[PDB]
Amino acid sequence: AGGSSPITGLVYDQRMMLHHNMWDSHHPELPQRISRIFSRHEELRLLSRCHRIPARLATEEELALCHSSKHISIIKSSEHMKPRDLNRLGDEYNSIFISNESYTCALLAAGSCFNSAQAILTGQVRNAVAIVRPPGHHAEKDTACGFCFFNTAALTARYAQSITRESLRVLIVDWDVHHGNGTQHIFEEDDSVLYISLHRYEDGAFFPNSEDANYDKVGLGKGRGYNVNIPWNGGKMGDPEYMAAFHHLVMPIAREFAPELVLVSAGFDAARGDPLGGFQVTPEGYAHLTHQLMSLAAGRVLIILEGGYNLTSISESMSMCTSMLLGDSPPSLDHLTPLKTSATVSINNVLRAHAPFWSSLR
Ligand SMILES: O=C(NO)c1ccc(C[N+]2=c3ccccc3=[SH]c3cccnc32)cc1
Ligand SMILES: [K+]
Ligand SMILES: [K+]
Ligand SMILES: [Zn+2]
Repeated sequence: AGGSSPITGLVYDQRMMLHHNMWDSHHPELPQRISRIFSRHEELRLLSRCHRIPARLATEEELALCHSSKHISIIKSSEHMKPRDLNRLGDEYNSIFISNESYTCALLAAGSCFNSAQAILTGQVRNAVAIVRPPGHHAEKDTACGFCFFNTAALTARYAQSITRESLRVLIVDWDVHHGNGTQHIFEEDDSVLYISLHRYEDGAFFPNSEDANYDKVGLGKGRGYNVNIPWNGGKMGDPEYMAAFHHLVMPIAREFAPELVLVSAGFDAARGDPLGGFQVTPEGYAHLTHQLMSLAAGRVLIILEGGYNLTSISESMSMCTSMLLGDSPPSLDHLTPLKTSATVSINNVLRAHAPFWSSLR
């Protein structure tokens, strides 16, 4: 009564470390990714400031919100498979490794986010951070892809609608350096879930190597205008470019959409130091992206870990985000390189594509 200071949730469970690559212990999608981030939260005295949200398993019925019965069944069967067959099954997909613990970990990643979304939407917490693996955004309705088995962010959007209202407007912002092909396709015809992705594109030569990630992909049917791809070509982008895309595109569209819940597909592989992305976003940059998103949806933001492969970089970057969620003042941008010419070209292409659908851009 009379109001109270908002609460930030945090979910992290050591069981999700059990998923591993038994043939290549140096695969970039390391168990230590989540434990290193969690450990960094302890060092910075952030953990004791958060309300700890328990993990749980997703149910098979919940997985069916976005995935086919065949795909659920095949991944489910892998918990009991012998080593020879786990390799063959993983090799049936584009860049997937599987262990006997993989299925359970994917359930825990989804269920952790379901509990966090439920806590946000019932007012137990204002916002939350989800330190989960394996990632989700490359997972399609009928197939796994790119280290992802089930589409955690997409599943969380549908779960939120199931416990509130079907038309509940969910914004998913995907700032992982890779395009979230799976999230886009699930919602491509859906005007109740706005998907905005920023990603390295290089004319379709960057993973996942599909022209579906280009700016002219605006959605289908009633979903026209509700899929916003911001593709980067020719240059290692960093804080200046992401701040410009947010100023000119992400925030105007989002504010016009007026989301009631914000999910962040928060990969940190666009971070300085990341050997898969080649970009230059700093921890302070991620903090400012988080702070701008906190102005939406009455502050109902859920940050879901996706990719990010430099353990030091992801730990500092993700901890910067939680600090913002807790209400700390955003840090000053040390460096401020003039923006790249090619980032303006990309931004202007998206503007000319989405101006027919959004008055805030005209
Ligand atoms: O989910 C990601 N990030 O968040 C993600 C998903 C798939 C890939 C594919 N893959 C790999 C795959 C395994 C180990 C190292 C690499 S390097 C690379 C370069 C160019 C194309 N594919 C590549 C990469 C990243
Ligand atoms: K992305
Ligand atoms: K959409
Ligand atoms: Zn990625």
